[PDB]
Amino acid sequence: CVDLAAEIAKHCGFKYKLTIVGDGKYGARDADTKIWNGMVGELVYGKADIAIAPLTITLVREEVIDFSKPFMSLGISIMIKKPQKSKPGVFSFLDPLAY
Amino acid sequence: LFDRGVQMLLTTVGAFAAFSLMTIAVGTDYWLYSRGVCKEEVMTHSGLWRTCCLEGNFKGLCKQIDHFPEDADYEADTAEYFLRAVRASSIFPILSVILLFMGGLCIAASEFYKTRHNIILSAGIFFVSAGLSNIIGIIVYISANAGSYSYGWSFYFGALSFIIAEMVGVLAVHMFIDRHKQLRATARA
Amino acid sequence: TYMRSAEPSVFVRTTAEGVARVRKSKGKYAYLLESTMNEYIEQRKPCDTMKVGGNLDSKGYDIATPKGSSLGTPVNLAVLKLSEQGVLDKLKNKWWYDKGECTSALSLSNVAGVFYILVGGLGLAMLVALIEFCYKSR
Amino acid sequence: EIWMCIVFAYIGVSVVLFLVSRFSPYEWSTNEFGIFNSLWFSLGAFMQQGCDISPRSLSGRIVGGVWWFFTLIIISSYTANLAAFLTVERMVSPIESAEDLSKQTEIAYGTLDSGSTKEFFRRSKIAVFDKMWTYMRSAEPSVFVRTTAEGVARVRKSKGKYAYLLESTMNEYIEQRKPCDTMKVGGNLDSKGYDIATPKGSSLGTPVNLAVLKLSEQGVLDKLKNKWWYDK
Amino acid sequence: IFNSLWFSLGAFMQQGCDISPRSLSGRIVGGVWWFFTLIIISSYTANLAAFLTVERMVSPIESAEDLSKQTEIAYGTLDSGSTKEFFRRSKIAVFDKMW
Amino acid sequence: FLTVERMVSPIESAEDLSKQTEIAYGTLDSGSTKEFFRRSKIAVFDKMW
Amino acid sequence: GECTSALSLSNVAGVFYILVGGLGLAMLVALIEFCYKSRAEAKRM
Repeated sequence: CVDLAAEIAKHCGFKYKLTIVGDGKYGARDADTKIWNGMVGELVYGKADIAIAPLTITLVREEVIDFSKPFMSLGISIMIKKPQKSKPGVFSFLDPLAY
Repeated sequence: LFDRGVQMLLTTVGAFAAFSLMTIAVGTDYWLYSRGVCKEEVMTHSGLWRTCCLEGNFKGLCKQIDHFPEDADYEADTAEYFLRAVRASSIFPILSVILLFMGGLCIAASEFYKTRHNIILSAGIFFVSAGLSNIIGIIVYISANAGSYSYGWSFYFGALSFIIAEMVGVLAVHMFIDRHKQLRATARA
Repeated sequence: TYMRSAEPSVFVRTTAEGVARVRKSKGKYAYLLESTMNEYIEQRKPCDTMKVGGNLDSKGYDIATPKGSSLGTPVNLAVLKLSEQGVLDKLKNKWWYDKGECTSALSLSNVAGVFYILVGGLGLAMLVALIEFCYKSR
Repeated sequence: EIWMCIVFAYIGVSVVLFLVSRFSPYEWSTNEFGIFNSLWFSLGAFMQQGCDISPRSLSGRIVGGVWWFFTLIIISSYTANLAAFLTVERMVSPIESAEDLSKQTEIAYGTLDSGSTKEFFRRSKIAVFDKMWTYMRSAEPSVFVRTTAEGVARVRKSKGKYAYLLESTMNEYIEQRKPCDTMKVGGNLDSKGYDIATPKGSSLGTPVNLAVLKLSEQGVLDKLKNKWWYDK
Repeated sequence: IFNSLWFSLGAFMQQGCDISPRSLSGRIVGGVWWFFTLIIISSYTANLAAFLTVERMVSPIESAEDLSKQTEIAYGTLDSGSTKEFFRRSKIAVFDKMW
Repeated sequence: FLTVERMVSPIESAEDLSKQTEIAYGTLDSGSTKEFFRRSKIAVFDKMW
Repeated sequence: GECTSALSLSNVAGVFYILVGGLGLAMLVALIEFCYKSRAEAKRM
C-alpha cells in the first residue's frame, strides 16, 4: 500500500502524509450506539482524507464512505499443509501392480 | 556332529551363551548411537527403553524413550500404532528371552528321564522359535527407528544371539535325529 | 452444516492461529481464508502450507474516500489507469513473490512387509509339521 | 540393515527347512535336505539359480514358497533401485550458464558489495539479469561480499553451495592458481574492455591507439594473455 | 572341465543347470559365481533402462584444441579474408596446427 | 516407457505455458487481450508477447 | 451445462486372454487325443 500510495499521489499530483490508524481496525458499526470505528470512522468523522489500505468493499461500508474500483480481487481459498513425503506402508511392495 | 557327551555340553553352553547374550541385549541400553535430545541436539547412546546422554552438558543422565509422543502427534493408521506398541513393549525380544529360558530348562530336564526323547525336539523347536522372535524384534526395532546413526554393542549382542540360537537349534534337532536312530538300530537287532 | 456440527469446534479465534493449526495437524486440518492472505503465507518460511482450489466467492479491496470529497473521482480513475497499465500487478508480484522466502537407498521399512510374511510362513510351516508329527504319533 | 536382515532371514529359512524336513522320524531318508543341503537350497533360491532338489513335504514346500516370494520381491527391488539410481544420476545437469543458475536455488550466488559488476545487475533490462538481482537483494544472509579475495575463499569454503560472479579475466586466472579447486562456467554476461589511458590532448594518443591495434592483429596480445594465464 | 564350463555358462545366463556341485568347495565356487552373476545382470538391466529413459547427445568438438587433435571432422575458413589470415599468421601451437 | 509416462506432466499455468513450444497459443486479432500482453512488463508475460 | 501410478489390469489384460486361450487349447488338444485313443482301442478290442 505504501507503493500504491506513492503511485496514487503521483497520478493526482498531491502531497500526502502516511499514518497508521490508532484503533487498528478496518471498520465496523456499533450495534447499540451506532458509532463507526477503525479506518471507516477516520474517513467518516474526518480524521483523514483517504484510506489506501486493504479495505474490503462491502454493502455496509459503501453506504457511509465512497470506494474506488477494486485494485485487487480475492476470495475465500483453502489452505492445506504441503503434501510432504509419505512414509511407505508395511505392505508397500505390492504398489507397482494394482490389487 | 559326533559322539554324545560333547554334543550335550556344546548344546548346553550354546544355550547359556545365547540366553546371556539376549538378556544383556535387552538389559543394556546401547543399541543406537544417534543425535537426539537427551533431556541442544547431542549424540546419545540409545537402547530399547531409555535413551541416554553422551558427550553433552550432563553426561550419564538417562531418560526413557518417547514411544507415544504427546502435543499433537498428528496420529496415523492403526498399523503404525501397533508398530509403536510392539516397539515399546518389545514383546518379541522378551518372547525370545522367554523361549531361550524355556529351551534351557528343557535341555536341563533331559538329564532326568532321558527316555522321553521328545524333550530334545521341544528344545530344538523352542530355540528355532527364539531365533525367529529375535529376527522379528530386530526388524520391528529398525522399522520403528526409521521414522547419522550407528548401532551399539547390545544390538550386535542380540544379533549374535540369533545366530547362536539357530546353531544350537540345529544341534538340538540333530541330537533328536540320532536318538531315534538308536531306537531303530536296536529294534532290528 | 459440517463445521457447526463438529467436535471439537473447528473455529479459530484469530487468523494467525489458524495458520499454526494447519502446521500442527500434519494435513488433518484445512483452513479457509482470503486468497491474498493465503498466497502471502505460502511464500513465507518454512513454506509448508499451500493454496488449493479456486476462490469460493469474489471480493475486492478498494481505496476509501469520504462521501462528498473532491479526491473521490481522480482516485477512481487512478486505480483503473494503473490496473490497465500493469502497475497493480507488478506491485502484487513485488511484495508477494519477489520478496517471498520460497536417489536414496531402499530402507528396511520398504520390505518389512515381505519380511513379516516370510517369518509368518516359517512359523506356519513349523506349526504344520508339528501338527503332522503329533497326529502320526497319536 | 536390509542386507543384514537378508542374511538373518536366509539363516532362519535354512534352519527351519532342515527342521521341518528331518525332525519327524515318520518321514525317515526320504528327503535329501540336511542342514548342508538346506543352506544350499536357500542360497540357490535367493540367487534364482537352478536347484538339484526341491522340498516335497507340505511344510517344506511352504518354506520354499515363502522364501521364493521374498527372493523375487528383493531381487526386483534391487534391480529397480539400481535403475532409479542410474537414471537419476543420468539426468543430473550441471549449471553451465547464467540461465541455469537463475532457474535454480540450491546453489547460492552473490557479487561484490561495491563495484561495476554489482551495479550492472541493478540497472539491467534482460530477463535473467533482473531475476538474479531480485534474488540476491532479498536473501538472508546477504550473498554480497565486501571484498573479492574474501569472496573467492567463500566458493571453496562452501563446497559448491556458493557461486561467485566476477570479471572473466580474474576468473580464468584464479582458476589457474593453486589448489585449482575452482572453475569458470558459462559465458560472459556483458562485454567490457581494458584500455590504455592517456591525458586529453596528449601526443601519445594516436600512436598508442595504432600500437594496440597492431599488437592485436599480429597476435602479440593473444600471445601475452596465454603466456601469463595458461603457460604460467 | 567341459561340464564345468557348461555349468558356469548356464549359471551366468540364469538358465538352470543339469548338475549342481555337491562338495563344500564346489558349492562355495557356485555361490560366489551366482552372486557375481546376479549383480552383473541386474547392473546390465539397470544401465540399459537408464540409457533408454534419458537420451544424452554430445558434440565431438567442445573446444578449439579438440578440433585440431582429431582428423575425422574437416574444418576450413573463407577463401580470402580476416579469418583465414588469422590462422596464417598465428604463432600459438594450437592454431598453427590447424592452419 | 513407464518412467517417461510418469515424468509427463500436462500444462498447468501460463508460466509452464510460456516455456514450452510444442503447443502454440494466440489471442484475438484485437481487443483488450493483446494490449494486455503488449503493455505487460512482467517477464513471464513479456516473453509470451 | 451439457458436460494412476500403479499398473492397471488394462495394461496386462492381453496376456491374461492369451493364457486362458492357451489353457482352452491345451484342454481341447488333450480331449482330442483321448477321443482318438479311445476310438482306436474300441475297434482293436
